[PDB]
Amino acid sequence: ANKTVVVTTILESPYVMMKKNHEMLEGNERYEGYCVDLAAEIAKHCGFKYKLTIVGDGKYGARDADTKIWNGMVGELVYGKADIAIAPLTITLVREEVIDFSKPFMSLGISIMIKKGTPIESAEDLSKQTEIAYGTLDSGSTKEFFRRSKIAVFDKMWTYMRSAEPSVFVRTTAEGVARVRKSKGKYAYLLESTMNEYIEQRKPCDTMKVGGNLDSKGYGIATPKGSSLGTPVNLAVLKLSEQGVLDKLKNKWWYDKGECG
Amino acid sequence: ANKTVVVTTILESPYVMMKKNHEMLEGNERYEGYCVDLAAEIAKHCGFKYKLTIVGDGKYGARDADTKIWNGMVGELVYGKADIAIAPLTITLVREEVIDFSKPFMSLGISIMIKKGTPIESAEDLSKQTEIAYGTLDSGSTKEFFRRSKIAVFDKMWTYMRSAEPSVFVRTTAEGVARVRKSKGKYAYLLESTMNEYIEQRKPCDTMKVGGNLDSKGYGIATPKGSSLGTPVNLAVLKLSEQGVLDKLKNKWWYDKGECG
Ligand SMILES: CCNCc1cn(CC(=O)Nc2sc3c(c2C(N)=O)CCCC3)nc1C(F)(F)F
Ligand SMILES: N[C@@H](CCC(=O)O)C(=O)O
Ligand SMILES: N[C@@H](CCC(=O)O)C(=O)O
Repeated sequence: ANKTVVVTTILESPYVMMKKNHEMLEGNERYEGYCVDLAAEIAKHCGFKYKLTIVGDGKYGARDADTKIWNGMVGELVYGKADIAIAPLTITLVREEVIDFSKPFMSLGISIMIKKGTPIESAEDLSKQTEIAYGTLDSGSTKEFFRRSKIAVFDKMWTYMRSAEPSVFVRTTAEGVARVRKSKGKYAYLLESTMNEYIEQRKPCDTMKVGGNLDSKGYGIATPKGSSLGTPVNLAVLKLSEQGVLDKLKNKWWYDKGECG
Repeated sequence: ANKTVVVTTILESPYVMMKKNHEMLEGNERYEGYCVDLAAEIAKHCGFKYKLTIVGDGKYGARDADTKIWNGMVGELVYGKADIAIAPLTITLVREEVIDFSKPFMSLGISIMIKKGTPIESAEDLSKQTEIAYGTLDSGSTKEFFRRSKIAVFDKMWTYMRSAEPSVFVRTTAEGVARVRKSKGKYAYLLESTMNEYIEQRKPCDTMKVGGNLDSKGYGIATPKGSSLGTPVNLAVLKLSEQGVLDKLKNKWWYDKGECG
């Protein structure tokens, strides 16, 4: 019998953002963004009621090599704290084994963010020099991509990054963006193209995406392995895609939100 | 107990192509291309033996509105003639209901092919004029996209296309490409970006992709609903993606095959 779905998500612009007057608001009304709108459309199309909740540790999901314990939104699904994750959650082999993922609702690749005027055009450029530091988010698919890569240029990037001092790794996207902005061109941030493209068009308009994408992948809606929600959630994603709704929401939250001309 | 997998596919460059000396060859050796190489890697990674076979009717898959019968590669899976489809087979809602699809191994969008010098930059351009004819492949996801679209510009394109005389629809990609080349700029062909991008770089180098993509989707490996092959095939796709193998094969069959500079 039908009950209220607990949705795990993460504060990540423009996907889930606190409204500025959130202290004045209750429940799902506290939040706005692409994944908030998507949650509403999916809920509507699968006939369910839901509660948005921000993941407590503020992480996406990785497994600890010692304890084998999952953190982040992945751990919330794995250990039964949440029924579904609606977020910019990257589809990976390691995750697909422990949770179910819908077909992708958005595509992306790993990309490079620089302070405007930084003399770097590509990951090759980054790997061949030392003056400009570079790093990635902690507990995410981007860090794992570099850690497990056996491709020469990325292997070389990873060997640098893992022992660089001070740490090149950051805990949130906001913190990586802040570091690019405040490091006067001496730090480049490796992040997903979708996030990069949003920030590029936000004030103070001082960052830039450079070079091709390093890989090719997608975000999926994630459910615990074998949940009854998996099948209808997947069909809702395909239907919304085909109805043009996913493209409408991308325009709403990227193009319409552009503050840089 | 483990037996030889029947793989359904379609002749579509650069995915599956007859080797020029195919009369001299037997079995899987008759064929080359991206999907031939992918079939070999997936077979290797799931521990199975396989037989490549070209779909008899030469179609992708649509359901007849009268009889409700599926044709093409989709029908081969649905009616049990094949065990798996390894091809440029687009993930759609209607198909996902009757077959299982792996996560996407390649991304694409609907795009516009013109003879070089054709005064058309976009689907809006196409929809606002009459001198230049335009159409799509029969029995495919592109025709259905336009047929079912309620988006103004594509609705308008579809109303034209469905009653245009002579027919704007073609039976194979080769035939749509031939029509662009031989119609002196008076026909534009609507096809998937991946196919477009390949042809653009092939002699006689007289076509061109123009405008943004009309939509966003992917190709998946397809199995009959509930096949034991679904789960290991999906994990092989993610692993190959992550190992960089899918990117290596894209370069092999697109960039390395470029004859246009
Ligand atoms: C129904 C919404 N359609 C969006 C969509 C976008 N794609 C393609 C895509 O997002 N690309 C992905 S995602 C991804 C991979 C790849 C790839 N190699 O191209 C490899 C590893 C696993 C995750 N496909 C679709 C859709 F949903 F039709 F299938
Ligand atoms: N979307 C990523 C987080 C961002 C990143 O790693 O760059 C994940 O699911 O882990
Ligand atoms: N890949 C398409 C065929 C090509 C097209 O429709 O443009 C399909 O699966 O139907």
